[PDB]
Formats: sequence, C-alpha cells, structure tokens
Amino acid sequence: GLTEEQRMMIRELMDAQMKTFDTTFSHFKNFRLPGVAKWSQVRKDLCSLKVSLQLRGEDGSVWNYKPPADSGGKEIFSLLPHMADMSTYMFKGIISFAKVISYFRDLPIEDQISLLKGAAFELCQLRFNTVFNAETGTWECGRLSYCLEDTAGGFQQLLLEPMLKFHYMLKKLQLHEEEYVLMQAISLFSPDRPGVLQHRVVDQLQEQFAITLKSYIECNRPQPAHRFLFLKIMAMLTELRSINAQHTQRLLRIQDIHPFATPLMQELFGITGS
Ligand SMILES: O=S(=O)(c1ccccc1)N(Cc1ccc(Oc2ccccc2)cc1)c1ccc(C(O)(C(F)(F)F)C(F)(F)F)cc1
Repeated sequence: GLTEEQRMMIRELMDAQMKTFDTTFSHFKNFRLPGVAKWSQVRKDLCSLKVSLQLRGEDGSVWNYKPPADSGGKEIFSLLPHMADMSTYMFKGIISFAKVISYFRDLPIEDQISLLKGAAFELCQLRFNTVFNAETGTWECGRLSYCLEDTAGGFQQLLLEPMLKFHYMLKKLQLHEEEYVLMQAISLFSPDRPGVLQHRVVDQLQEQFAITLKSYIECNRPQPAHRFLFLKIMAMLTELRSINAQHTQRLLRIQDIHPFATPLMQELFGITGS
C-alpha cells in the first residue's frame, strides 16, 4: 500500500499547496487592463491566445472585454500587460510553494534558483489546469474569468496550439489534488535543468515523488479507465517541458519587439536590464 513516508511526502506537498495556492485569486488586485518584418510576422505568435476577459464585482457588476482582431498593428499587444501581472502573481505563489517544502529548502540556494527558473511555467500551468473548465473553454480565476474566443475550426483548431491541447488532455484525466501536487513536485525537482549542482540528490527526490505518485494511483484508482495513468501523467510532464521551452522562445521574441515582462519575469528569464 502507501508507506508512512509516502503518506508524509503527500501531506507535506498538500499542505504546501494549501498555504500558497489562493484558488479564489482574492489577493490578485491592482493589475493592469487593456485600454478603453519576419520578426513582426513571427511575433504574430500572439493570435493563438485569443482570450476574452470577464471581471465580476462584489456589488454584482460585470465588466466584459473582447479582444481586437489583428489589423497589422500594435493592438495585438493590448492584453500583454494584464497577462504579465497574472503570470507574476502565479509565479509568486509557485515560489512560495517551493520555499515551504522541506526538501527544496534543504537544497543550496543556487540549485533552488535553477530549479525554480526551469519549472516556473510548468508549475503555473499545472495550477491553471485546476481552474480550467473544459466544457466552457474558460479559466475561472476568482472574479476574473478567461474565455477562449471562437475560432473557425472551433475545438479542433484550439487543440492545435500545444498549450491549449495540454489543458484539455490533462483535464480529461480527472486528477485529484494529490496527483496535481505530485506532478508539481516531479516537475520542480528535475535534475536535468541548467545550473543544477546537486543533481544526484535532485534525481533521487524526483524518483521518490514519482514512486509515491505511482503508488498513490495503484492504491486509489483500480478502475480500467485509470490503467496507464502514471505513464500518461509522465508523458504529459515530458510534453509540458517541451511546451515550456517553446513558450520561452516565443516570449523572448515578443519581448524583443515589444517589451512587457515584469521585473520578476525578467529575473525568471535572465533579462538583466542592460
Ligand atoms: O497557457 S495559458 O493558460 C493561456 C492564456 C491565454 C490564452 C492561451 C493560453 N497562460 C496562463 C499562464 C500563466 C503563467 C504561466 O507561467 C509563467 C510563469 C512565469 C513567467 C511566465 C509564465 C503559465 C501560463 C498563459 C499566460 C500568458 C502567456 C504569455 O506567453 C502571453 F501572455 F504572452 F501569451 C505570457 F507572456 F504572458 F507569458 C502564455 C500562457
């Protein structure tokens, strides 16, 4: 079954998640909002986001934003300031998650920074899948809601952008909170990240989290639908890392044309300021 050590690993991760995941986004406030040539062509990477924004007030008021269509203009950058603020809020939560976990704290500062930089996007996306509604194509973030706008091919066309397909595929697995936090742990403690000194310790931690995840699934999911779940999750994690490397390249190209990264995002991506 589950060993007490395995049950102590899950509890440590689960408590770290509860303390640092504001699932209602109640402290996300004071954020920016959109106002009331091969480089540029590629930089039209932005069209795959296609998101509408809803902001519900406590008074009952609802503000709704619909994005501009591309007209060969700067209007494509209208939502980047808001998204940078949301990304920064999510990343701060992820940093707090790592810092409250005993195993991460024990690691050297240099390794802690290297691991956070490598896994920050992946951990944020894993948390965002918990708030994603597959039926509505919407990410429900407290009073903010982010809805995918209609596209010609509809669902299938959205499933062509890897980030979106990841979200739909992961949600279909119908994971428990314990399985999400183990995926975060496996992704955070990745030994093959640039700059990791204590690779052997990190690799052993990762294997223990994966063993714990495999054991959790074996003990709590006996149904033929959950056959090969551990391996599906591990493949998902491998795809997320490829998505992460692609997203980094897309982001840095936009930044090069149209700077928008916040200070914390600049630190994450090694932008110096000079
Ligand atoms: O993948 S989503 O859900 C998404 C959102 C909208 C349309 C399609 C897909 N996402 C949310 C998200 C937020 C944070 C994150 O982790 C990061 C951690 C540190 C630094 C950067 C990211 C990962 C996903 C999303 C949000 C923004 C972006 C951007 O590339 C954008 F803005 F240039 F499109 C940018 F620049 F803001 F990061 C991409 C995906």
